[PDB]
Amino acid sequence: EYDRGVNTFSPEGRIFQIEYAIEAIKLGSTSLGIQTPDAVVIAAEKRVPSVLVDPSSMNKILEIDYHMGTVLSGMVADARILVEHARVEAQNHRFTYDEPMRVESCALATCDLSVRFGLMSRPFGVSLLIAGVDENGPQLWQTDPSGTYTRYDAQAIGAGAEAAQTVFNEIYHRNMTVEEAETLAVRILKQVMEEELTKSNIEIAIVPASTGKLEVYDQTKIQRIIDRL
Amino acid sequence: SSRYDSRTTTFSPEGRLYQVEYAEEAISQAGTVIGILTTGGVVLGAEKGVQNSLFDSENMEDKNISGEKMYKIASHIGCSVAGVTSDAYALLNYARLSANRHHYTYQEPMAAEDLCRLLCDEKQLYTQYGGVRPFGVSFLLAGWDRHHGYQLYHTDTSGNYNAWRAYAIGQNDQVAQSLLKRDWKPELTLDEGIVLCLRVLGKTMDTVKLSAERLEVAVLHKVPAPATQKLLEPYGVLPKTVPEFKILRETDLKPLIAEADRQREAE
Amino acid sequence: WSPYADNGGTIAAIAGKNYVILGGDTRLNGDFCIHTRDDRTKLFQLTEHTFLASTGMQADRLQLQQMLKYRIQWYQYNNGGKLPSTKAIAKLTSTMLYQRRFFPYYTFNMVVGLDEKGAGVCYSYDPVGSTEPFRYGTSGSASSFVEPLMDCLLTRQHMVELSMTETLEMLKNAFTGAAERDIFTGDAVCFHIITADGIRSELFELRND
Amino acid sequence: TEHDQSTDIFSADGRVFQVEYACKAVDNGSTAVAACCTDGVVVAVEKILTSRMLEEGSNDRIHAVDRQAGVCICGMLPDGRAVVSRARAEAENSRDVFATPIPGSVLASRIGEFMHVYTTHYAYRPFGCSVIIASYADDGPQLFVSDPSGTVAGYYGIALGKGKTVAKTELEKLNFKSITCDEAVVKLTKILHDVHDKSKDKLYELEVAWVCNKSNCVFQHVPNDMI
Amino acid sequence: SAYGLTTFSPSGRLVQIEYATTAASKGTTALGVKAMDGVVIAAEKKTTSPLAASLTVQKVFVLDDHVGCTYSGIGPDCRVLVDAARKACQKYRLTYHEPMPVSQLVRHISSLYQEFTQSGGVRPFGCSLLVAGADSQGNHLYQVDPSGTFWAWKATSIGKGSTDAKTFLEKRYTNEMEIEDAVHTALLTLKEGFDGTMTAENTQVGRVSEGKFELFTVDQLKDYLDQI
Amino acid sequence: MSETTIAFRCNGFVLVAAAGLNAFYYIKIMDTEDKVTQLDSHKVVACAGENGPRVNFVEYIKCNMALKRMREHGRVIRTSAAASFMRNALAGALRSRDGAYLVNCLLAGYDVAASSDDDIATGPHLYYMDYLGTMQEVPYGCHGYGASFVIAMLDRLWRPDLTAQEAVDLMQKCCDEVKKRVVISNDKFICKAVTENGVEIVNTVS
Amino acid sequence: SYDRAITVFSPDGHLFQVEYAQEAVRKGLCAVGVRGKDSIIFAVEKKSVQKLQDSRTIRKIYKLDEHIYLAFAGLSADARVLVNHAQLECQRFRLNYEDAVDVDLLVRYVAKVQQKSTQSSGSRPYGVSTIIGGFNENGQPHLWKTDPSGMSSAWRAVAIGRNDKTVLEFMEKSYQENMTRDQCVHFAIKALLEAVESGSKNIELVVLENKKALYMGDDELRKFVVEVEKEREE
Amino acid sequence: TTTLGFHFDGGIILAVDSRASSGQYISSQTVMKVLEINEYLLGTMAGGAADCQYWERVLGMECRLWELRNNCRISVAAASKILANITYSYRNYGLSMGTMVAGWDQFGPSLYYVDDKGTRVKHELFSVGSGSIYAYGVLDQGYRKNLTVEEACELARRSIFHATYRDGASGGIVTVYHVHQGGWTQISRDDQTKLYDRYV
Amino acid sequence: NQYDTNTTTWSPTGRLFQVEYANEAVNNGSAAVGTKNKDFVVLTALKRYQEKVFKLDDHVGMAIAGLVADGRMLARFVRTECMNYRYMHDSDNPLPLIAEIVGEKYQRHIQFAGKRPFGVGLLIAGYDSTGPHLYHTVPSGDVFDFKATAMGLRSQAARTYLEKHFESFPDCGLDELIMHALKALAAATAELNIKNTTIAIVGKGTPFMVLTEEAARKYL
Repeated sequence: EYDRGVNTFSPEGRIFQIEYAIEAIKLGSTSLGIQTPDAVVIAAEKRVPSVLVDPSSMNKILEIDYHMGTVLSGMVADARILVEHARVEAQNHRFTYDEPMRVESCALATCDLSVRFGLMSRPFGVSLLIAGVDENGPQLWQTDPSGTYTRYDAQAIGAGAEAAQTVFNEIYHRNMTVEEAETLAVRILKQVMEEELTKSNIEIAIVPASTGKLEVYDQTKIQRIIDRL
Repeated sequence: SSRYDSRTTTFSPEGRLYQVEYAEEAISQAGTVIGILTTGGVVLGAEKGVQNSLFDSENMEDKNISGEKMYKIASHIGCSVAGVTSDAYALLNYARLSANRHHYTYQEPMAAEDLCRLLCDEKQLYTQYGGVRPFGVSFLLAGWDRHHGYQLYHTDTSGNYNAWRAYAIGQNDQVAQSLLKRDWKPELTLDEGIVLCLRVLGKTMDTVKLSAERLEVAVLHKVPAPATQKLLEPYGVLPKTVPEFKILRETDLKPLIAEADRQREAE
Repeated sequence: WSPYADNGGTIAAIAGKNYVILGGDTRLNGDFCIHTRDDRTKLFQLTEHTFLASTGMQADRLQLQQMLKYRIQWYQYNNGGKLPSTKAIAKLTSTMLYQRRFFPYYTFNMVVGLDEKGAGVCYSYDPVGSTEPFRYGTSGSASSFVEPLMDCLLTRQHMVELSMTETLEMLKNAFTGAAERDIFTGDAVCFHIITADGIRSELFELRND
Repeated sequence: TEHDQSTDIFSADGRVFQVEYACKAVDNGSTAVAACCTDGVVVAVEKILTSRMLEEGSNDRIHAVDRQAGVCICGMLPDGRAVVSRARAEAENSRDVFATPIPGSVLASRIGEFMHVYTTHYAYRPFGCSVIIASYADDGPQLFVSDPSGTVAGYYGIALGKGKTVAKTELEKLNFKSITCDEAVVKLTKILHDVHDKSKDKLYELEVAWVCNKSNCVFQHVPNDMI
Repeated sequence: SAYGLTTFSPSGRLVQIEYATTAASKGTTALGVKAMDGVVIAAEKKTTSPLAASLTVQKVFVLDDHVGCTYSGIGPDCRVLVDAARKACQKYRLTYHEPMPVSQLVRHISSLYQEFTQSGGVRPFGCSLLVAGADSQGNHLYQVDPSGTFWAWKATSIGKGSTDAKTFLEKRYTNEMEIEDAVHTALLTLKEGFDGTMTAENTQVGRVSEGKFELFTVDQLKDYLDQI
Repeated sequence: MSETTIAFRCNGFVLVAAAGLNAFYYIKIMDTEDKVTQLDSHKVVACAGENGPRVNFVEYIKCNMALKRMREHGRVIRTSAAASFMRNALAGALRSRDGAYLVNCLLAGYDVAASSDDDIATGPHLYYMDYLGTMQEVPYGCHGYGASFVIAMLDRLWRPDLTAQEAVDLMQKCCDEVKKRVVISNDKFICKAVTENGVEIVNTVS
Repeated sequence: SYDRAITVFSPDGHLFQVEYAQEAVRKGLCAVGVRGKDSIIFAVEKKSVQKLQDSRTIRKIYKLDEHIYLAFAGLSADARVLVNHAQLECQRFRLNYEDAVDVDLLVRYVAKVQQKSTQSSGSRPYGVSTIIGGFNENGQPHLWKTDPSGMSSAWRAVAIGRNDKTVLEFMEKSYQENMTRDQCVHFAIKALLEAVESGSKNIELVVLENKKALYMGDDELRKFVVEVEKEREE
Repeated sequence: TTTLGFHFDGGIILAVDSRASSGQYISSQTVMKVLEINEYLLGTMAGGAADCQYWERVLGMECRLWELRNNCRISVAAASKILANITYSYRNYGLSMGTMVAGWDQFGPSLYYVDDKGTRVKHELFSVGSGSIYAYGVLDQGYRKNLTVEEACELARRSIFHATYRDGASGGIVTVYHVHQGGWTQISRDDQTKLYDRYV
Repeated sequence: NQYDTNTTTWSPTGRLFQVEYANEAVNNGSAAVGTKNKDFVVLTALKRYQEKVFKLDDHVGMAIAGLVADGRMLARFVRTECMNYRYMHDSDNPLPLIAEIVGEKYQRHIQFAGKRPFGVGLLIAGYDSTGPHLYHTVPSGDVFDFKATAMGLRSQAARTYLEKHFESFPDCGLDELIMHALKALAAATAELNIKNTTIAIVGKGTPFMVLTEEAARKYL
């Protein structure tokens, strides 16, 4: 553990600290985003550790700014730090040039900070899906501890990742409606969850190209989707 | 060079800071130190090493500031130490300086619990930050303030502290707590409290007669307040009494080593 | 020795529904002398729709033009290759001028360009960066007479749409009058007409004395 | 055998093994020869080519450090390069602060000092190059070698790298009181062509530079029509 | 390298401080004696060969006009402390316009030793000091060890022949020794443990008396050696 | 000195009063600013001077005292320690980069026994302070242009054994004298009293 | 200056320094929080009754501001540091914003102090968990728990320290919405004695109401332990 | 410049003029001297234009972060404090500002004045700028708590108008905003010369 | 192996092991290819949407292979060097000087304990007053000047193809040169098209530019 340092490379050119951090993200809750043409949809498993927890307080969906939101997976407390740098960058942009930050720039900015370690002792054990609308329509980007960031038509991260990427290579076509993605979302959550699925137990958000605002779904409106199944 | 790092501030596989633990062992090896709370003051007593003919005194102009084990921190606070002597002197400077800063700022004596917290925070700092060993010291603080009266504290290598009515650190501290537990009571005079301290040291050193040259005793008590200089300070107000820290000499321990040997034969 | 010199001269701009026209004179003045009659530093292009136009101290306008040119290159690199709009550069520029609150650029600047709807706009700044978007603007040595004239002919508030051509003639007339009366303004005017198509430029002679 | 992991440590015999190992890089790198003549200094190195599709002038081992001085890096090339930038700062320093072209003995001293310091701190490693220094300032023609230890020695003629034991035998047959820069360019090129191993390194070219009275005491690659 | 080299071992020991102490005990013998009116300290200075120059080897040191010291163990470590001590004395003068009391100077040496047992990337000083001086409270002899612990003594010894030197001083020491008979006792104690013949050139001696510390010259010390 | 403040200590209380006025050059912005700031349950401070130094200063005192009371189980600090703390900060600021707080203060407290162990003399104390860090216990004191008039009336009329009712009358007359003779208008006073039972506003004094 | 990397990943996404910090919390004395209608109850286990320990014992439930308390489990000295930072933070906030800090805000400040100690070279993580409870200025209670990783979360009731999982299981069954002040105390004591031996003087207890707080005495706490020792025989 | 504000039963009125005058030459007649910080808080701007716009834009950036971090809207007390603390820290650096901040949070309508030195005062009626010394004249005659919204907008309009008529550096268009529970609403803009004919 | 943890440890045969491993990070990124004629340089890269080609100034850009976060750092660095240069001089940062300073930045990260190697290779392509230029930078700090090459996964095959054809590249026009760069990149492989293959160009008359999907349709 201390036998080799924070910087060491493996014999096939991976940095150990970064491999291990990615493993950490795998033991996370599951979270995902899907891009239609109209909108971009994000959702997560909550996974409370008991029925004495108030579920509000354990959000895995956070507003970065009016037109973009994130869903995190891996170490929640580390994600709080990234989501704060991103809120600050998005507001510096508006300060300096009086317009909204592009979604790609925001993912770029959050990745710069990921790789500042040697200074911080270790990577962030966190990956983010950022979702929003700018001029290029609905977008969904994913950042990881390597500091790579990447655009996706639909992705998942976490424990149920590898199983959700075989409900994708089947049912996912580029050309779906709001409805079919909001349902495909919950289909995958039901699959790879351990619990029975309930309106309190998951979170869903959309950014539609119609209005360019993130909206967070009530429990009233998540009932309507489990119903449609 | 990082492979030769000892990793003094790194948790180990059970939530345990080994260097904090080993430094506490060092205190258990050290000379016995006892504190007792009484109604008329606090008493601190300590065993000393064995007396070589060839020792000498420092011959200090004032005798109530430091013995071998007792130290004044300020006029309402004193202490005794067990553990690494030079480590104790670094912390005692820290405490003297903090107590006097507080007087500088508020022109009032620092409360003994406030002093104790600053001391223990300094210790905790070498447990979390900085790649070096912790201080290997435990203190007993005797204090008087107007918030809480007489107070006796113990400070451990972790940077923890706790209040007591009687306590013992160093060598035979289980044997000593056993005895205080039995014989302490909430109505003690300061002269009885001194006796009780001497008995407890007599039974941990393992001698029938109390050698007065192997004992140190100090008392934190109150005495009538000196001169009221109402001409140089017309809005000065002194209380009737003020705390004093006193390192009892042999001439005051004569009628008290005598009353501990009449309680040793009648038992 | 002051850190400040005023090299003189004049700029002026007028907007209309899909174009803006921008003019600056080409004299560079010293102390009781003329360095040259052919300086073109007053106007500086930033994107294909956005210009900066400046008067005051020339060495300062050259610094500000470079600081803007690299903030704009950085935006592009951080924004997927896109250029900031005119509204954004104007906000950027205000921000930057304010930041030297404490040792300021000796510059009277304009950012001039097309908006997002295709229409002209002009932002006039003070030296520390307070501005607004307006249909016309002028600054520099002759500006206290060019400006009531434009107020008069364009707003007509004490009386009872223009082409590119009519607007270019009004400005030509306004610089001609400025050169007759303002001793620090003269020689030529460089005019840029900004449309979505691109940028047309035209020199225009003025009094030499 | 923990004694060989940092260069901040003697071994029990008084050796510094990190420095020995770095010297082994040099001894397995390509062969360079040099000669200090009546009218100047000549250096020649053999570039092993890793690819037939390199532009000419790639991975040059000879660099100018000042108008009148140059270095030939033998060993690891990028290590060598960090040594070239220091050598230029020194040369610049001497003109800026003392108004003089740096003397050759002084430039070599300063390069040694620089290589020496990466032999004493746990956090750094020795350089993996030797540096030939060729100069012709007010002190006349000089040829020095610095090595990873930081030892500096002046020479009439020298050879580093894998061919170096044969090349040394041929450099011994020259005559260093007579020989000119023109004759040396011929003889050193012949020695690099003979010590060249054809089984192992199929692609090579020769680099050759000089500072002589011909070149008006300017260090420079020799014109390519003289090989 | 900013990590500590001195640490606690499972039984509460600090071993680097005990190895340092071991090194201070393997040094050439030095001793001190406090009379009723002065103090005397003394030390062996044997050279390894007669090619060495005897006169330049110092074992006793002046720290200020009123105080001096000697050491055993690692010479070069002793120079660091002598330099620090000498500075602290001048510093005290500048501030209070009087000589730093010996008790204060010894607490300054102590806290310097103690620094080097906790600080990162350092080993402990491998030497113990005898310090001898005179102030408004009289005449003093202190010993300081690698741990940073100090004791006042009437008479003591440090280095290889020190259990025997101390035994021998137990017997011959009285509270009413004069300074000239303390010098005699000092020398007589050195003589017992000393390998070879003891000369004015392989022994060095200092003396506090009349509030002033002074090394004996070789010639002064030849006088006291022909008498014993 | 556009804002007069007044205070005096009697056997079992302190009265404090300060003029309501807040002005921008010659314009009266308002005449009802309370400048008699309560620091704790048995302390007040009347500050004189600009809004900004005055607010920043007394907020810094309040927060540091509040922090001293939780790091001490809610034990009330003595008036003479609060004054010593205030004084050190005025004095410190005076040699700092940002320079002095231009505030003049009157600190009034009533000290009350912490515990039974506590030997403290229990009663009212008043301290005068200045923006330089001068500090002095006093039986009465004032700041601002109205100060001289009031100081002389109080030299003439103040006694230690005034009843609470007589001391309100005297406070009222001192406020009237300020109105009558100072050209700057100090038209409305807020007056608070510090007693064994705490801080309380005095309504009949305007 | 010491800059070593202490908290690092190891071969399966494990941060061992953080784990072992959470081990240290499991050995620490048990603490409990319980949110009623309009009262929060913090209850902690004390070491062990001694003749010698001081009757006026030191408190292990700290005030952060007029309306916010904290109890912890784990290294008591680390926690005292943490409580200091939080007291500073509340006063800083009054000074920057005039209003009194919200509980939920103060919790994120503390939790981020814990998170940073898991990433800052030179330093090990705190070995502490906290339970923080307080009111808004609209009178509605909140109870938060923070752990060494830096993760915070809100609860209706919660246990930490030794026998955390057992107490927490008891509390999952028995918890009830809109308990009174007296019910909340009852339920908190009950919950504790699933881990603890006796209930004489090894329990301290705060009742945090809107606009009041009480470190309960030994007369009122004996009354409740006997009402609860009588119910445990049924 | 002239700006005024006051609090009444239905909320708050702010009114301004739009002239920017070096002291002789008039640079603009179209400055927007009310700053929509966001959609529940207003600033006004008097004194130095660059200073007021930069620091209220900064204020608006902090009001937004607060609301991302805390999931709720910052109070008017705290908003004015963030801005008073910036001005206080810049006290020695020559800023020129005379701002009002107005909002309707949970404790109701609040109006603050905050200035370049760090003053911060809460009160029910304020006027700032060179023409303030004429606005107060008209505003003190007409003001009371129980004005209707229409009567109160007329009072504010007439007050700014009378300042523009007599103060050299006030002029242009008169703009009135109303801060109500739901946020705020721009009520009117009228050129002061057209108002002259209404009131004669 | 005792000798392969840190960058500051030579091995007894005079090897730096940690440096060779950083060099594997490059051999395992997606292939990129470069080539040059008399007046242009062409980069192509097989995207495995991942930014793999960056513009550094008007007259120079690069392809990366390996750790992208390293690529982005090296880009902030060169961009800031070229801008500085053009501010001071009003002309283009000469390309040999770009290569030198990149080389030296890499080297410093292979000689100290507080620095990690860069696990990213670059193909730098530009155009200045001395013609077109194609540099390869690897994590050991080496900097080759090539007439053609390839880096990354299976990139040996690209290298073999190029070896048969490069002698003809001096004479080619900009269209055949682009095709050669594609047959090469193809040789390192699904097939190439406008959603997974990048083309960039720089040369005389021609500020550095990535072809859009439209212009690239012609070639693909």
